[PDB]
Amino acid sequence: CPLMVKVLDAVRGSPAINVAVHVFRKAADDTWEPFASGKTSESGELHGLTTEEEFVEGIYKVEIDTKSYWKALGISPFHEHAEVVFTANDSGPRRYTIAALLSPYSYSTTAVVTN
Amino acid sequence: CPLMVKVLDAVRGSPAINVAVHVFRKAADDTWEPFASGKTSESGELHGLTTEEEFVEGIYKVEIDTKSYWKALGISPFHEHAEVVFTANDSGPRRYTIAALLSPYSYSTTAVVTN
Amino acid sequence: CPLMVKVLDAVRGSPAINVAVHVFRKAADDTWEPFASGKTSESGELHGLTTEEEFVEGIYKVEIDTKSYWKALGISPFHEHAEVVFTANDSGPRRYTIAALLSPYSYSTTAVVTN
Amino acid sequence: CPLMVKVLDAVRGSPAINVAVHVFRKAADDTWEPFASGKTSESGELHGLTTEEEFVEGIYKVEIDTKSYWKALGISPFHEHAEVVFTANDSGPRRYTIAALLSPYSYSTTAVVTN
Repeated sequence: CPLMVKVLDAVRGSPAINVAVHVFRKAADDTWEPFASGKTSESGELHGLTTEEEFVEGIYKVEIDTKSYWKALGISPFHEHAEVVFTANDSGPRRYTIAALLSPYSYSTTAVVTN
Repeated sequence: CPLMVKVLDAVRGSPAINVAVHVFRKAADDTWEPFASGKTSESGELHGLTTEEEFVEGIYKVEIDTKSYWKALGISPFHEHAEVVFTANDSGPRRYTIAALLSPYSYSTTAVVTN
Repeated sequence: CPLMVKVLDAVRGSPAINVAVHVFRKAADDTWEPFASGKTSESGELHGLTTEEEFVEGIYKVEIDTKSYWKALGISPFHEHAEVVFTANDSGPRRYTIAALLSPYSYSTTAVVTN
Repeated sequence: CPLMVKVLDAVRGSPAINVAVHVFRKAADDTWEPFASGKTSESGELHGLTTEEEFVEGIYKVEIDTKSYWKALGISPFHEHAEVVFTANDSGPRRYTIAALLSPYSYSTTAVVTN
């Protein structure tokens, strides 16, 4: 599992459950091609997005659908999504965890890169 | 200015100077139409992006492009490119400050909304 | 002011107003000796804590006490109390801005050091 | 394991390895009593600090010795430590993870509280 997303909720002090995540890959013509998607589990984690074979070198965009998440919990948030763009596997294959910490008017996204 | 953007370097503890900022507004036909752009000043702030007249209700995107900033200072590499997407002015005109805190493998962003 | 403290509410996207701030300086005999204190203004900032004359080299601690702020507005509960410890002026006098971003189960702090 | 600490390094995009952590508990006389300590492992995690029996209701302080960490890696950081104070188990026993994200001039500490 070379690409994983983990989401925490700073209001509840909990994993962020059932948050939708959409991943895109930049195509040769500089448009965004859909690459993978899913929703976080009870642990706030989303596994199984891709395989080592398909997760080739490139520029990737991870979008975390935070607005829908907060609204469902009764909170009006600021952002539509949390988003981060990064280049992956340009020094060879690595495992990436995108760790997101969410508040209604703020977030952080961190890439934890191993192997 | 109803929209201000501030960029900070979390490695050096400094304003990030001469960082390119691009703002977009979402059209019907879900395409991001260019809205404003500029570069951060000595204080890491970018003022005068727009006016109250033109900054109407909508979904906006702020992209922080750091390449020229880190090349010039000679510093490493912020692999995480920030894109901050939000609805503005849906409850009336407000003053928005969008702050971005940059690290090589992370960024944080906060919105302060006044008035 | 060579030391400024700024407090933001990450749930509301607002300055945290009337937050009590206590600053200490570390003595020989590892005891924190009181140095300065005040409450944040409308802008969430606290200016005039000290002067360049008195703000000499040392280890300082900034404690952000939020109890009165959240009781008055009636808001939930920031269970994480912030304590920010740092050496100041060891490379000559600088201007320090200590920012704290508060959530119920998290906080973030950043230092911007100029001159 | 009711109290765990996990530390990430935003410069390296990695777990923060061999970071010292000191935990204190507020005594009846309002002084800080040493409670537990240890160092993070290769995963950036520190387990085994305490037991459910000994981790009673109270006010706890977690200190993460970040200065020593950064200096060892060749980076001059701003803070002496990252520190967070919180009340634990006042609604009954819970499991706490203190998730810390570190940059040289900024950090965040989040309490993830389960059970």
